[PDB]
Amino acid sequence: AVAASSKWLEGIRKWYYNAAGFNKLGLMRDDTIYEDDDVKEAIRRLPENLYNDRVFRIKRALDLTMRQQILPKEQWTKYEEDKFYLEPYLKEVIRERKEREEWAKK
Amino acid sequence: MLSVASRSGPFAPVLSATSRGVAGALRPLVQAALPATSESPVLDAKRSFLCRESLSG
Amino acid sequence: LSRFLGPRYRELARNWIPTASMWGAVGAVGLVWATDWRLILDWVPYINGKF
Amino acid sequence: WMLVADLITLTWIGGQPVEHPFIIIGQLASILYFLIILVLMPITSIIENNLLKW
Amino acid sequence: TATYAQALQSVPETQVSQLDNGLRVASEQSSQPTCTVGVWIDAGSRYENEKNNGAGYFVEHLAFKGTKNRPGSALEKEVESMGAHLNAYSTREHTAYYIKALSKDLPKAVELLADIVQNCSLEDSQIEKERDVILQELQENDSSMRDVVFDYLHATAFQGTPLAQSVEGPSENVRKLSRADLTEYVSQHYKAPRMVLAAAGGVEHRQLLDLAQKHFSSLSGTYVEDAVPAFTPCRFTGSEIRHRDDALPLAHVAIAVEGPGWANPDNVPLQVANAIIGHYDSTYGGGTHMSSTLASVAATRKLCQSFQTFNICYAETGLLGAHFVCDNMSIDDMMFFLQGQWMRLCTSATESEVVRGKNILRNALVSHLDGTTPVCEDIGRSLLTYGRRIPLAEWESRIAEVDASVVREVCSKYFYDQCPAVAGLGPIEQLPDYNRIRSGMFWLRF
Amino acid sequence: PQDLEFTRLPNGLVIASLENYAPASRIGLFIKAGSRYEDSNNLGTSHLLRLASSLTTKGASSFKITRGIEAVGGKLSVTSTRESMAYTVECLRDDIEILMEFLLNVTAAPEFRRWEVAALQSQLRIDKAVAFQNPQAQVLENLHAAAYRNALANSLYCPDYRIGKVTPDQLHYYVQNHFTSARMALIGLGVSHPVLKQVAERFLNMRGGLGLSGAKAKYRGGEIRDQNGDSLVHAALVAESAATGSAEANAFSVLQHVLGAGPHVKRGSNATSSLYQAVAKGVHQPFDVSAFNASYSDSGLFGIYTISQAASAGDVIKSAYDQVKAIAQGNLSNTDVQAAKNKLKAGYLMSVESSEGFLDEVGSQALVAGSYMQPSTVLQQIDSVADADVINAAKKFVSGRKSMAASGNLGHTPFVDE
Amino acid sequence: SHTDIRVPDFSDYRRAEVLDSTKSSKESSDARKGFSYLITATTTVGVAY
Repeated sequence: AVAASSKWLEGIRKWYYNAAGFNKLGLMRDDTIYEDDDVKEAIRRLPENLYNDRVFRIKRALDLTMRQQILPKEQWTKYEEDKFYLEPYLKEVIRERKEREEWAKK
Repeated sequence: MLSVASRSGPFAPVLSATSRGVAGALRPLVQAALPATSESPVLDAKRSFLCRESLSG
Repeated sequence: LSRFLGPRYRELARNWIPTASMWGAVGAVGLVWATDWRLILDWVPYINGKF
Repeated sequence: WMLVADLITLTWIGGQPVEHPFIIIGQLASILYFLIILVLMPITSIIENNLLKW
Repeated sequence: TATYAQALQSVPETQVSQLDNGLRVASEQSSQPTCTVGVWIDAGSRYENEKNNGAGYFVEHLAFKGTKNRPGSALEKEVESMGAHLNAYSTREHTAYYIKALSKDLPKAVELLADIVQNCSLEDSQIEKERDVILQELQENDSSMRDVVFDYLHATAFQGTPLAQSVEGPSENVRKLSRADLTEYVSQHYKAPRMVLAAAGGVEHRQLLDLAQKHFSSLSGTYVEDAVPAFTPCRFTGSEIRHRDDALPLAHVAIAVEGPGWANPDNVPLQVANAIIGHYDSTYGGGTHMSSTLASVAATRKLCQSFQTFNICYAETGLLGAHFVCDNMSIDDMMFFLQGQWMRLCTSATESEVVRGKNILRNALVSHLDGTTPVCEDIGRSLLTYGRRIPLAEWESRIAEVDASVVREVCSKYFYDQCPAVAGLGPIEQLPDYNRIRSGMFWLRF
Repeated sequence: PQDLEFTRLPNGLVIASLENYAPASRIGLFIKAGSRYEDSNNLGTSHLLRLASSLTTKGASSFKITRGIEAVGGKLSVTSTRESMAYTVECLRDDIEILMEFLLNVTAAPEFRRWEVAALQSQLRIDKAVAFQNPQAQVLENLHAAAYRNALANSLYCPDYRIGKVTPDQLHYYVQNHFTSARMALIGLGVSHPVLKQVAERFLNMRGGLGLSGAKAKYRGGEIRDQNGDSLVHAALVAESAATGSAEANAFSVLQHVLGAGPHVKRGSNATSSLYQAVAKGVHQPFDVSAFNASYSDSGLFGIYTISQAASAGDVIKSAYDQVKAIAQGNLSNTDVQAAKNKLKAGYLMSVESSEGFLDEVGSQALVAGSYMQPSTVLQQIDSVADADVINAAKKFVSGRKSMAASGNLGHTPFVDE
Repeated sequence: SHTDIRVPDFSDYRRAEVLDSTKSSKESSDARKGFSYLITATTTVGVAY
């Protein structure tokens, strides 16, 4: 938790975002997550306008890699416009698993 | 003043958490089994048969 | 981690252990009749091994 | 690719005579094969999670 | 403020007295304007041979239809004019007749009960009209699948004995029960040492005793006919009954091992046990979160409609097991998960499961004693099974002793490598083979 | 002792506790809510509210409600009618303070989450098909639809087109407008008085007022017929009588027991039923007849109810209608009124024996009247009913506009004008 | 009716003293579930081939 040199950890978080290249396929960060059993339950709980936005963004990126292509540098997902649409729904699925586990230790 | 279940024949239905959901205040028109053959309803969604008479302690 | 330790799995390990030992001593004494371990046929001298 | 460039170094050392330089390189690269898989890989996957805000 | 311990020292005790006819008279008084009164008899279908298996159920039909002093429906008019109810029942072991009334028509109510059990007419014109009412309600009984499958479990677990036969009797006996064979049933099984006159609500024990002396003195407290029959016990058998009918929508299966009798002290740890398995129904509200494992599984996979465990005790034996209802493609998984839960209590039973199963057992027996009618039947049949009414303090000091080692030990004794009795009612082609059933009674790890 | 304590709070909440010394306890919460208070757009919202008691609330999840209550052997249950809802919890005495904080989360701060309400929509179809395996359940929903235009014609179960469509926003709106302070009653049976008071000051924070009321019920004299393949015909024929809490309402209660309103002897011939004996003169086939009587806050329905074979359903309803005509023209003996006052007084005292029948009655009186009356007061009012009031109640039935509902093979059932 | 069925006679197949119909199979329990079974205990010696 820095407060003076927080200028430094913001440049390294931007740099890793662009060194990674999921934005060049027009993806958001929560598209690229590995689906284990918690993530497959958080996807099932999304509102339908958010679910349909994610299925198309993924299909357009699997098609861009079949031809070794990149979107032009106007349709790249920006850093301050990536919406963490799945992180509120997933923090509640994990918390309900850590409660059924502390109850089995009783 | 008095209730539906005292002097009246409307319904109440009940839903539980650990016991079987039921629904009636008048329903049973008794004195209809001494005149013969009124058969118990065949279930495709099973319901209480004794309505928790088991586990009497 | 914190997935694995508690008052549950190690008391499931309490009645495990006799199972583990008789899964281990099964593997210990069972290996010696198949591959002709002559260094352990000596320890119980009642069994005439090879003629 | 540090792990691939270390199985190349262990293939060149493996056909040399057991002499002075070919044993300080043979053991400093038999260590680095195990330090990359067991230690250096799981710590760098955690720094990546922390920079993507999980 | 009070305590659950203090409140068990405040249940008023059951005062028992005895006439020179041997009749026991029991009571409980707790200041109420209504009172229950009945008689509990030690008769049933297990005291019948194959000539008169219907006879005990035939007599209960004729009991409210005419006496020597109140003929025909004059008994009906008198009970109805004061706002009183007049119930009965009948099992393999017991037989009751009782009355709810106001606690000022107790002198009239006791005179009604004493006249019923002594001087019934059993006239020839009423029994021929009563034969048709029984033959039709046998046909209504075939449509109740739970009654038919639990009758299969008694006919297969106690095959050669009097505990196999059912209360109503076969239809060939219902058709041929005479007038002579009904009165010779009354003489042998309605004697004064077998009856218990119980009462609950606002009632004096001293008033009930003089009413018992005034009305019940003409009974013979003697051994006429010199028929004291030797009670011979009934044995258990591992075997099976399978009734295949694909036109029915669902299938009913019941399975049980031998259990302890009434007086056996093993019953209290075997009811902490069956309360850990539990019950389920598809109208329940909180499945997939339930504490039971067989209930949480069967909700998530839609394996059944309902299941229940039982503990059916007798004088010398018992039945201990389960019953479930499912469709034709789910029988084999329901038997797999149930049998793996019996075996996980013979070993492996936790100290947390036993505490919940002890809390469930205390809650079940005080909830069953609410109102004058269930308290009056816990008075009348405790004096015929235990010989005394066990209070609610003696029940709780036996629940306090049970732990996981007693539960593991008592479950291994009754379950671990015994032959069960199984019953099934179609569509049951996926009900597994009896060899595969009997082999499910042993563990693989321990 | 301490027969009942009774407090009305400043926000119109009625608390009433009785301290027995029983090892078990029971707590109820009784609300003015029920099918009556839903309009034509949100039909079936009250059936879904009844099924949603063990879902996630703001203070305990759906795992902790099911596990925390089953741990001590407790129960949680909901009973509703057309005019009220009742939440009831129970356990042993020392466990009562934890099952009381769960009950105030189910009814005073629920969270209706999308995926749990959506998974719950299949339970509406299960519960309705379980209830409708009894023919009495749908004949009586039809009869309220044939007797009213609004506000008491709504069924207790959700309509079939509407299953799958009850939304989380509609459930939030039913509770926000009908589960208010001045429509509720908190009744305890093994609890002390000052602890039930300190429980109830944990939902004062809002919903302190009156709530969306129900439109007055307008009488429609209609007729709903329902041909199907059942073996027997169920038929009901009523008229409008009297609201509850009136002098005329006790006389319809006495007239109900003169005619015959249920059994007393197991396998009996109902010898003191004037309805049953009049039908059974000419009818020799299996039947059953009764007197129906329902009573609500501003109206009520009184009439008859028959069950019969299909080719005899005209003879049974006609015989059971001439007998009510014989009473209204004066043929009423004096001992028949006195034998009927006993069944109405005795049945009221046997209904209050148990811990659930007692707690039922105290909850109805706190919503309807706002007071408690001892069972000695109630027994006097029944004995003040005269022979000139049993006759003036069978006159209001005979000359009133009728309503009907039937089911089965209806080829011989009369029409309501015939 | 369902009350018209009995399990038929099995007296030609029981063990010798489990023809005893008047006991409670107690003194005759865990004492006759093995005569075709210790066959399999000395088969453990014989499957060692």
